[PDB]
Amino acid sequence: NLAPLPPHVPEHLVFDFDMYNPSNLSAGVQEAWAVLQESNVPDLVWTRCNGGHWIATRGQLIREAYEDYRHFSSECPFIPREAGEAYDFIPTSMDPPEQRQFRALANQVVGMPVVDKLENRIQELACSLIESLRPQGQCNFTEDYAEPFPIRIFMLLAGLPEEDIPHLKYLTDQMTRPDGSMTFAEAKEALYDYLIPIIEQRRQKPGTDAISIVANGQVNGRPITSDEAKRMCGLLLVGGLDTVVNFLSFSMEFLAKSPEHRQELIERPERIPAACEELLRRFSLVANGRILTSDYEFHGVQLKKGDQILLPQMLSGLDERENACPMHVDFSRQKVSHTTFGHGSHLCLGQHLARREIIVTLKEWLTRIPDFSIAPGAQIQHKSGIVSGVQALPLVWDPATTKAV
Ligand code: HEM
Ligand SMILES: CC1(C)[C@@H]2CC[C@@]1(C)C(=O)C2
Ligand SMILES: [K+]
Repeated sequence: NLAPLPPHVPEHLVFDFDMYNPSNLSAGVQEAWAVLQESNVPDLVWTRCNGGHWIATRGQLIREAYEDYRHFSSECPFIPREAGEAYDFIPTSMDPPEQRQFRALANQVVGMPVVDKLENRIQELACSLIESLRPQGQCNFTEDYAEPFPIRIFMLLAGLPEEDIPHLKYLTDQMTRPDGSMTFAEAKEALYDYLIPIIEQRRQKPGTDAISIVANGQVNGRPITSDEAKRMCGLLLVGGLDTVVNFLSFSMEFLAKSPEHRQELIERPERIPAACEELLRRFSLVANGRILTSDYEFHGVQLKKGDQILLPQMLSGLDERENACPMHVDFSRQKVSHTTFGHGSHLCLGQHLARREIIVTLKEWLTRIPDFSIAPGAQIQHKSGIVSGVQALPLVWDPATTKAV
């Protein structure tokens, strides 16, 4: 499980962290990654896991490297190397300058003006899902809400049938948290197999859905190619199916465990947007990276062309050098420093949709089910990867303490 140490890597920088199965996982996935920020651990380490790669452990370095696309390229942005090599989504597998023209098209389908066309439907689905669960006095939150709420909104946006969710969700998860049955390349190709006939159909007969808009789009005034459209749509599916889905479960687990924070938002609902931001910091969940374009000395460490570096978006906001008492959730925190939605030229385009889904969930859940807890005797298990998540989140409550709107 440990790749031979490259000749240029010194032993004193070796820390064999496994991003797909970190040793301290039972403590919580954020806690497990935060072992990289213990006082004896250097700012930049090499792990022999997952083929061997660097890890920047501190916000300062993570931010610097995300800004410097000349040295730290997105051409191979996933670990392990085979995944990064196969990864060809647009815009994420591109560096500036070529990357930038594709962002505007992606903005047309997932950006703020769209969140606006979707506002009422987002609100309606959250309320309907929560009301359906409310009288039961229990739910399996991952399957009962965290998945169907954002995924059904995405499938609506993309004009895709809801009965396709199990297949698409399985494939997406193999790209971020592989079970071992499929390589990244096999999962990606299966996703493209799905998207190919649909992109063709919607270039022939355009609708108003996101796939039609991307497939018939222009990038800096020239037509998108069918294959650029495919590479963008694949990314949109992964964002739709495996980001907010996981984040909602970290947030709801925290609220189930912290009646004081629930009460704060019930009594002071105007604090919900700020709470969303603080939860985005504390339960940050993404970690991808970059590949070195040249030999480069970075913070006193010799990096070689072709070396991969994991730059965990998750870690910046958990760094005590960015936020004091970083594991503490404080909704009144004055400067909430984080890179949860990335940093540099690839800043998340889905972040407005994500925040709306989070804020609607917090408001509409606490309106109906203010008082809830983790199920008796349950120990909540997390899972780690490119995007981390919660395996299961059984919640209970007394229906007498709930409110039908
Ligand atoms: C909590 C929710 C989310 C988080 C934490 C998140 C995180 C991120 C991060 C860290 C990146 C930068 C990756 C890099 O630099 O290589 C990114 C980019 C992106 N995200 Fe999000 N994302 C979320 C939700 C979404 C959603 C819901 C969508 C769409 C449905 C989406 C679409 C995109 C797109 C298209 C990019 C590519 C931007 C580019 O490469 O220029 N994201 N996201
Ligand atoms: C790293 C991401 C969260 C960002 C959007 C989905 C994701 C898995 C990507 O491939 C880019
Ligand atoms: K690649």
